[PDB]
Amino acid sequence: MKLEPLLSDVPRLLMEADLVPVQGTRFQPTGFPDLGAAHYEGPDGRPMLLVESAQSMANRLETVCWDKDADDWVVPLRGLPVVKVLDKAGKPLTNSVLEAHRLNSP
RNA sequence: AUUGAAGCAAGCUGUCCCUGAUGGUCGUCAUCUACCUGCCUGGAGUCAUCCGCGGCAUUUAGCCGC
Repeated sequence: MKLEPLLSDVPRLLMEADLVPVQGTRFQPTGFPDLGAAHYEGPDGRPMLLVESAQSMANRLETVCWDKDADDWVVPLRGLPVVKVLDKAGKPLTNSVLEAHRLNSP
């Protein structure tokens, strides 16, 4: 089975997903420290809001693949390279899949 | 302020080349709630013919439809 030939020369991949609140018609947006909800005026005048930052989206999208109790990848992803920290007593302190800076941490 | 030029400190030296961007989770709990009279008395009234004088007439030279 193959799919990469269709993307072997394309310059970029773009994907869009449309959501709805499951019940009711409200949601809680990100509470950024300096201003709370990040509202701004759109190019076409209309009010706009940023739900969350792409850095937080990345912190989530990396986490969905790590099984924190086992300290291992999900079964389909098991065996891929990862570096893991242990404390002086050998307990699993942290791993770079969950670290902030990804190989540049204290 | 003027006939015979203040209309007069007038000619006086500052140019083109440079990439400031890689990555940071602002997130969890909170009961706003209970009692109360709006209402009340007050005159808007009164008389004034839709007919058509249009059209024909530049018209008082003279009449005629719906």
